[PDB]
Parts: sequence; C-alpha cells; structure tokens
Amino acid sequence: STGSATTTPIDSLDDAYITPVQIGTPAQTLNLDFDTGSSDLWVFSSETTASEVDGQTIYTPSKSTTAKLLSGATWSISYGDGSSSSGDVYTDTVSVGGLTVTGQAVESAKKVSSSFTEDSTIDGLLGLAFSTLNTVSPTQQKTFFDNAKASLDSPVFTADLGYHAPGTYNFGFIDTTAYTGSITYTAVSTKQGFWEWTSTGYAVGSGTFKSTSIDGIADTGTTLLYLPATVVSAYWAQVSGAKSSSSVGGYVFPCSATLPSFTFGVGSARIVIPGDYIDFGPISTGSSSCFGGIQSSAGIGINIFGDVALKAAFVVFNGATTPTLGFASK
Repeated sequence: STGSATTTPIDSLDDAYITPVQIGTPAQTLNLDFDTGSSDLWVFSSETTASEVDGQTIYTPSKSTTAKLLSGATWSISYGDGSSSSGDVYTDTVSVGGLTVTGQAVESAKKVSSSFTEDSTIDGLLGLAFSTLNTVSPTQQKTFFDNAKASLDSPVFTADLGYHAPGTYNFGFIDTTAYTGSITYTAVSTKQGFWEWTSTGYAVGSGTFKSTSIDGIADTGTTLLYLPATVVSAYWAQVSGAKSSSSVGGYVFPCSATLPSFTFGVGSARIVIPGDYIDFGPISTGSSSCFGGIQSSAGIGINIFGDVALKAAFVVFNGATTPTLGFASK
C-alpha cells in the first residue's frame, strides 16, 4: 500500500503545515500538523474543555462506529515551547491520503494550552518520530507510520514541504519526479527517539563551505532552523543591521534586507536554503524589524532542522530496520 496527501502552510509565513486526515467511521476529517519531532497523534475532540476550543474541527468518537475507548489510557505532552495538552485515548481507523490504519491510537484532548487553542487552523498533531517517544500511559502506543509500516510497499515516508505553497507527504514510496539529482542518505540515531543525524557543514551565501559535524534532528513540527551559536553568528554577520535581540528572543534584521542563502551538508551533498526562506517577517504588525529564520540552539540542548531547512529539500524518512534519512534538492 501507499498514501499521498497534500500539506498546506497554515499562514503566509509557513509557520506550520496542515494535512487532512480521516478519522473514524464515517470519516471525520481533521487537519493535522505532521510532526517528525514527536510521536503522539492527538486531536481536539468532543471531550476538550469548551473554553479551550477556538475554531478547530473536533473528533467526536461517539459518532464513530469503529472507535473504542482504550481503557485506562491517558496521555500528556509538553513541547519545547511551553505548550501542552492531555487527555484520554481511543483506537479508531485513521487514513492519510488513501492509506488506512485500523486500530490507531487517537489521543483525545481533554485539556489544551492557549498556544494550541490560538492556532484555529490546526486540529491536532500526527507524530512521526519514533514510537519510543509516545506519551500514552500505561501502555505506550505506536505512531501512524509504525502501524502502517509492514503494509507499505516500502517502509518509508517522504516530506516535500512547499515554500509559500502546498507540498506533499507520501507514505510507502519515493516519487522520483519530485526532486532533482540524487537522494543522499545519511545515518540516523534513534537513541533519543528522533530522526537524529549529523550534517557535514555549512556555507553562508556564496561563502566557502565549512566542514564541521553538526548533530541535529529533522523536525517538520518546528518552524525554524536552530543551529549552534557560532554558525548562527556567522550567518547573521553577513546581514547589515542584524542583531540578536533578547527582548524579541532571537536574531532580528531590517525588513529592507535581502538575505543570503544558507547551505547545509548532507554527506558530500549540499542543500541550499534560499535567503527568502529565512525571512519570517515583521516582529510585530507594521514593524520594520523582521524575525530571522535561523536561530541559535543554545539553551535548547539540540540542533533542529525544522521547516526552514526541510522545505528546501525532498526528505526521505527511511524506517527500514536500520533507519536512515535522505535529502535531495528540488
């Protein structure tokens, strides 16, 4: 089997991407944030505190003839930005782009924090990191990908995120028309439950490539690119007027600037992030100070290749017995 679904930026800055997901019988379609940095499939639901729902589409398991309460199971997650949610668990039929999993754990939110309530366009998350990070207790549950794997033509999924445009998540096959050149595969450590890999270096604009190992995670659920302070300083030094602002919480730059590209290494290959991808617009409405798309990971504790980086590539998440990651230009 295979599946293929279109993923769409939620706003004009590509802050996140939503992908339609069918849950239950009859289908209830929710627009989920596919997140390769987490491993819970959780949704706004009929059980969510009313005051904490603000425009989202909800999953109502009582209306699904295939939903079953997973007795005694709860979940609770806190992401790396202060946001949180928690609730109970059902199993139900979940389909993504024609690919169906029966018995998928669907985590129903009883509580969500303001940060999630405020994103009216995101009806929940579909985690695609390793199932070892799944928060369901007392019996940890598998991700949609983990559940689908055995049935897929090939045990892979791919992320093809667009810049200010729709893109595609495919399951079970590699669309050889979706990228240019070849796919360079690189080793993954699953020891922290992430798609954790090591970049071979970077370049800023037309600058010379610096060979240096940068460990990080491929995370579709993070907007920006978080890299070591040395790397980030080297980048923003090439932008006249750029500075790190403690009040704003990162590097800002004059909105009148044209940004240089940023290149990261994948083995001997190179992925180029165009400068425009690194512009996240005014810090506040009407401001001429703009927020940078490359930020320091210092104090996060991990480097994160988020959407800024991933949308410059066709990315293969290979869940073979020994998982690997593949990157191609596009």
